[PDB]
Amino acid sequence: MIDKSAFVHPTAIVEEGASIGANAHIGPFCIVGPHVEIGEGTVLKSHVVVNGHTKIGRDNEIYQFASIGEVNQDLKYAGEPTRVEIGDRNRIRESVTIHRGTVQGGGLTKVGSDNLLMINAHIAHDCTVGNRCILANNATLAGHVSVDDFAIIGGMTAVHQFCIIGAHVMVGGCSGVAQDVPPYVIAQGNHATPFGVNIEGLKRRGFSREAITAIRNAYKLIYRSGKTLDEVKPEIAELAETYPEVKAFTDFFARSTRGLIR
Amino acid sequence: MIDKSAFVHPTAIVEEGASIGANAHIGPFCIVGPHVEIGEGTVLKSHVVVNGHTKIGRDNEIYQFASIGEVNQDLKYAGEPTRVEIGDRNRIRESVTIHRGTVQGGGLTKVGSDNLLMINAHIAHDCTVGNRCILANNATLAGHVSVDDFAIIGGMTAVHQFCIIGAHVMVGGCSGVAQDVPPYVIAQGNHATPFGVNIEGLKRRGFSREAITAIRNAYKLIYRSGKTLDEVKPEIAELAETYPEVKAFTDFFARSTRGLIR
Amino acid sequence: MIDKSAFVHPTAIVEEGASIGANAHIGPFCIVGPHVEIGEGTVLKSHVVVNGHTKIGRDNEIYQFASIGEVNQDLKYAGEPTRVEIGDRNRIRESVTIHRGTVQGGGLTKVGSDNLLMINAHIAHDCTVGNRCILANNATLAGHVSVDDFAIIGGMTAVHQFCIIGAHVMVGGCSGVAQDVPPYVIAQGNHATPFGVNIEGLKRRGFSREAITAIRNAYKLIYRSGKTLDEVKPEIAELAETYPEVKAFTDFFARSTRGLIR
Repeated sequence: MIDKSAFVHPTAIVEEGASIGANAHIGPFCIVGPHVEIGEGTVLKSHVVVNGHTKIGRDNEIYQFASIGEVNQDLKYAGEPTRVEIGDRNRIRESVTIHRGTVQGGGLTKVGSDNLLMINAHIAHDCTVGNRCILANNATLAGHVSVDDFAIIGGMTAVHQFCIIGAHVMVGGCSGVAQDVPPYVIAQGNHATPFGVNIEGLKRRGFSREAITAIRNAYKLIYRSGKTLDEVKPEIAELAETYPEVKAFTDFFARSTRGLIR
Repeated sequence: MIDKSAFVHPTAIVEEGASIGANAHIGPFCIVGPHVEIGEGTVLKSHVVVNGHTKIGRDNEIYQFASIGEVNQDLKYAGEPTRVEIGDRNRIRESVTIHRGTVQGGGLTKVGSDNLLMINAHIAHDCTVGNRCILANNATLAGHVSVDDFAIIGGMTAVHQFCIIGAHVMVGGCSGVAQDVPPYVIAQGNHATPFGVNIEGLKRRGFSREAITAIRNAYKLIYRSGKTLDEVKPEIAELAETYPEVKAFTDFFARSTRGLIR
Repeated sequence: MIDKSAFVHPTAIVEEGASIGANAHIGPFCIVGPHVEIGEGTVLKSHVVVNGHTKIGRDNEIYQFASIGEVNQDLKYAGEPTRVEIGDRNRIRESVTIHRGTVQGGGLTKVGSDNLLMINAHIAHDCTVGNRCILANNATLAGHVSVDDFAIIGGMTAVHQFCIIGAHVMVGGCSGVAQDVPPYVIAQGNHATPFGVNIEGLKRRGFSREAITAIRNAYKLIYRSGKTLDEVKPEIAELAETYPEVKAFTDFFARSTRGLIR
């Protein structure tokens, strides 16, 4: 159904079943599918396409030429009624693409809130994206990719399917990411390599000097110890008992699959 | 002319002379030129632009924001009535671009069948593309480029004008291709380099173990012999007399211009 | 106001206050804001978006899916009425983006004349672009970037905010530019490096053999002398007294901030 308070540009095409929230705004030449759900105060500038089984939050801003809920580029996919969930307060820039999941992958492509998806940024089937993230121009995510909170991805950067990107992480741009990227680190180059701890961000974010240091130590333990993960894991765990920020490493390790970057 | 069985969204703009096949489908806000020819069962999702002297097959699927038959970015080009031919069963993704040829280059940009042109993939004036190919996200082809059957091109990969890309070849992605790429090989890096034989594909494709080996030998002959091409050519030719898959090398060599990758 | 001689496609949406020049051409499904000013003989193919406080010259050609005057991706920006000025005779290709400036940056994004902005090329808030330039496919400019006359930028090339790009310069493509790029040079690679003097262009442009040589010497002085800039500056200045083409180095140095490439 559609809100009396909602604005629908005469030129737009809303399909029957499409549910549109109050005070939302649908600009010219947009197309909204019958299974779409657009939250309050959300805006579709114009020439936007929203289809599939898509759920979109409130106060989102979506620019022209974006294509959301679209069918994916998987060859196995065949019209199965997969989904897309998008949080609130996102800013989705021109030409951005967000594809519906695969039953195989789990049928769901998810995007959190308060994120910034720059131009031509691409989100593949079955990804998962947190909050307060930033994906720069042309950044491209492969299928099954997971990006965590506060993560920032350099433009023209490619993330390889199944990879995980830690919270507070910083990815160069003009980079290629093939293994998992642990929290708080900065990565770089074609085949990213760790450059250390994203201090600046931790700073800007409110982290204590102690955590920031605790964090720094963990990194060392990891990349500098010369020990194998299997040997450090515990060391970190311990540390996490005093410094909570560290537990992040742990949880992450528990998800890592492509192993980490080096 | 237009098929009574063909669907034309009221919002679309079909120009007089535009010939549209049976059961084709033209979505909202599309524009089809007067010299366009769209085959049976072909679909234009919406917000699509087809112009120029363009011939499009059947059962093709073309997504929003694609621009086909468009005029090219050559500075010498001046409105000459050049062409574009597209086969059948292709899947042309959002924001893809396919430009009309140059009289100089030969006036024709051609695309085969059953290909997969991912997002923002770009096909320049005068290219030639086979069948069952895949061009990934942001892949960009320069003018006069030739891509052969079963070829696969990594996303964010650039191919340099006049280059040739062998059948069954695999190109990395985040790569730059400046010389010709012989059949069955895998290439990689900014200034691609051979990595060997795309075994996996040959496997998946039905190639015999013998051909696959014959192929493997030819590669060696090429890159490992330490002989100059002029010296190996014959060796290969011979081999091709027993293993037909090999003749591919030959034909290729007969087209190579930028010389090969190393 | 709008010219009786101007063509406005019924489907387009021109806002009240939008001033459109004589003999201009506004294609289907375009949107022109109330503060837009489009010069004589300028063309908007279709599905184009022009908004903000934008001033556009004459005889410009703008292709579908371009987005001009759009609001920028700066997080500090908040709806301040910043501007965009575009010269004449430009050719702005599909999916190009040109964003409005920031009050902070100076509130103005400017583009000269006779330039060629290829597909998906991106111009950030507060940039400055000269004349007769070329930005290739996917080329992306960061904020506060300055590109000078005759400059040419390789596709898939990224320029870092605050950088300056000399006149007659040539940038590789699949490159990353982080420091200023002096006039007449060729740059390349991920983290561009000087390759020498763009002789070919100087040739094609009409430069004398003497200037071309004078130029060549200056380069040497710079990169080969092994002296520090502070020590060469004067040497060059002097030289500029006889060879005017050289003064370019000087002026440039006077703007350089990120220092130069090496």
